Amino acid sequence: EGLCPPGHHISEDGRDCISCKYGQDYSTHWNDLLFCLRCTRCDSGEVELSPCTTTRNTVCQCEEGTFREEDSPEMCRKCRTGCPRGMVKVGDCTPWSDIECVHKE
Amino acid sequence: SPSEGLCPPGHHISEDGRDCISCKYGQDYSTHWNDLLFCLRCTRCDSGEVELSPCTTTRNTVCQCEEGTFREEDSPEMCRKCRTGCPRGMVKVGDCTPWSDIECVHKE
Amino acid sequence: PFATADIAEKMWAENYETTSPAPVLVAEGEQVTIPCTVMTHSWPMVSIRARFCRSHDGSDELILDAVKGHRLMNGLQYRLPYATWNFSQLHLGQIFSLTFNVSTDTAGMYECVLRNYSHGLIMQRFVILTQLETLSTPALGRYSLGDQIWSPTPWRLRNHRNYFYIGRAPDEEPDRCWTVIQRYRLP
Amino acid sequence: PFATADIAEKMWAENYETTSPAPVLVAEGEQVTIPCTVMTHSWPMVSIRARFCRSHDGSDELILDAVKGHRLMNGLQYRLPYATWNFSQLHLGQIFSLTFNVSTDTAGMYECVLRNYSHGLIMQRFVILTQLETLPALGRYSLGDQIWSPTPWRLRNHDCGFQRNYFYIGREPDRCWTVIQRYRLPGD
Ligand SMILES: *[C@@H]1O[C@H](CO)[C@@H](O[C@@H]2O[C@H](CO)[C@@H](O)[C@H](O)[C@H]2NC(C)=O)[C@H](O)[C@H]1NC(C)=O
Ligand SMILES: *[C@@H]1O[C@H](CO)[C@@H](O[C@@H]2O[C@H](CO)[C@@H](O)[C@H](O)[C@H]2NC(C)=O)[C@H](O)[C@H]1NC(C)=O
Ligand SMILES: *[C@@H]1O[C@H](CO)[C@@H](O)[C@H](O)[C@H]1NC(C)=O
Ligand SMILES: [Ca+2]
Ligand SMILES: [Ca+2]
Ligand SMILES: [Ca+2]
Ligand SMILES: [Ca+2]
Ligand code: NA
Repeated sequence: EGLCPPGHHISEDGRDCISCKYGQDYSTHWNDLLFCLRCTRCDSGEVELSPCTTTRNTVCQCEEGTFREEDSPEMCRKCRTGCPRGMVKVGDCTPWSDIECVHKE
Repeated sequence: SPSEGLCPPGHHISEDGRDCISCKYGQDYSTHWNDLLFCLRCTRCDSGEVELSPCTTTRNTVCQCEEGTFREEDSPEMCRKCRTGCPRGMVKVGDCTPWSDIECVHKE
Repeated sequence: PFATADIAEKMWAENYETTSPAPVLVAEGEQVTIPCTVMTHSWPMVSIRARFCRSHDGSDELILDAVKGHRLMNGLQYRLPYATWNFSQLHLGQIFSLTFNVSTDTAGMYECVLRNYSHGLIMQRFVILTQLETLSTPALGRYSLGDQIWSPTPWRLRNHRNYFYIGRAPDEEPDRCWTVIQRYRLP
Repeated sequence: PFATADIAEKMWAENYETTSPAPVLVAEGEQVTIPCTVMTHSWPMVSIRARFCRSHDGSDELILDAVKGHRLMNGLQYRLPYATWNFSQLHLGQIFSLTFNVSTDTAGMYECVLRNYSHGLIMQRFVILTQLETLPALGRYSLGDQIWSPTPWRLRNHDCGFQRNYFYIGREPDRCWTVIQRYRLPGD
């Protein structure tokens, strides 16, 4: 379902599939969009692991020592360097997780 | 027995759907034909309010804000002392009633 | 002379003021729907509570069964005789709603309420206006978060002591909606 | 490997936090609906945006036309192949929604979004969960920071599948964690 394949958007007359612009925009699925979706531009604190193509978004990862927050505003956060006294460290610092600190109290 | 599955104003329906039971005067009421398991509790006028009319099984208590106060329609819907008159320079355009505060407009 | 009704013990949700949008100016004759969404909760009933701007005391309620959505009492019948309503079970919550044509006598404060026989938890308020009056043309937009009066069709704003309304595609009776309108602003 | 998507330039509504309810624990195989209500506005599109707790990067959107409600792109079809959706014009606003059956792979963060080709204004978030891991008096919804369930009387307590338990309702990294932790279980 959708007139145009990935990498394309539909023309104004509904007849044609026009290609997205490489490095500008994209669309991942069959679709009836009048325009392609803008590519994500990696931020400071982020490494571009893979560029935008007309068929997939840029892959931006949080720099080593920082992790991806999924709450608003979904930016990179500095990992904790460890747990306070009386707490044990469980998780460790990845680009998708801070370290976890659990109390014994 | 219910009319069209419904019990009359001043009544609520029984759990099994067979009977219409009268609301208790002074305590609760229903204004319309209904399938309620219970009648609605009557409003008790808070201080700051004057009871114009009592609850009956068929209509709610009518509570009016005391003279010099007005009914606020925003949360929490309580009576509020009307504010003082309009400042010199400003014109009075609303007057303090049980349903309105005083209203002031500037010459600006 | 007329029978009135109300919620005996009113209560307001914590986020009542943040979820309730600015009042909306709508043209007479337009069919609108008051949309209510609640997370699965433990009250026996829900309602759509109306307080009309004109000639009205207390509040009128469409009381529905919270589980199955059946009408228990339509307290709205006199004032909105041709109104219809809907109830959808989403498991995680229910949507219930009220559909009517807007007129001068149906302008009002409309609320989504969780209800028992004595108490109601007012979750959210919508204020539907047909006319706005002023003393001495603001850039009325469509909805944007804030305290800004707005309209779905603002390109049809007209200007009849000024009088604002939305043209299709005065008075002196008290306006019960005033104390709520005044807490918002024109653009 | 897998192609991914997202919103290029995200924004959040002022009241995003106060209108988004605490996460909800639902039984696997229950049919749920994400309901989205929006006041008439001036964006060309709307979407239901999904970030799944598991095996998922970026976000997937069901993009609908904001005026008429027709599907523009169902970015959700692979992870939710049976999902259905609805759209209603209420004049003053629109209700759009997504209906699917809950499972471990459909647990996730589900947002209502005003959308154009580069920007999305994220209005409201729903967090649907099937499992809670611990190292409680669960209720139905009642305003706040408190995790809940539509059917709390069916809450169960397993071990795996420390000092650790597995909470679920019933008959690998978890990307929802940084949101989940911002809320709490009931004490009593
Ligand atoms: C109707 O709703 C109200 C509000 O939930 C209930 O009153 C509360 O009752 C609980 C337990 O009985 C108490 O903890 C509170 O003191 C009451 N709350 C308030 C705000 O007054 C009432 O019990 C409900 N009525 C029925 C018959 O279930
Ligand atoms: C997509 O939406 C965004 C955000 O609403 C638009 O960017 C805004 O454009 C307005 C009007 O041109 C400006 O006043 C703002 O500076 C922009 N806001 C932000 C937050 O960037 C963008 O123009 C829209 N795209 C299209 C094609 O209309
Ligand atoms: C209300 O007006 C609508 C158009 O907005 C029209 O379809 C209908 O005839 C009216 N319905 C009732 C019940 O008055
Ligand atoms: Ca009585
Ligand atoms: Ca009452
Ligand atoms: Ca469930
Ligand atoms: Ca999401
Ligand atoms: Na569908």
